[PDB]
Amino acid sequence: SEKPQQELEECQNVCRMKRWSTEMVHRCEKKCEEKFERQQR
Repeated sequence: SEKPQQELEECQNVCRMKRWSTEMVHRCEKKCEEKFERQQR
């Protein structure tokens, strides 16, 4: 890749470290993935 995906790995790793149900962990990850892509607003 070209973008600083190094930060994404952190956001994801954190979501998986959450004490919530798989559903909460799933959304979190998918969120950090979409929130990473530019022009998201």
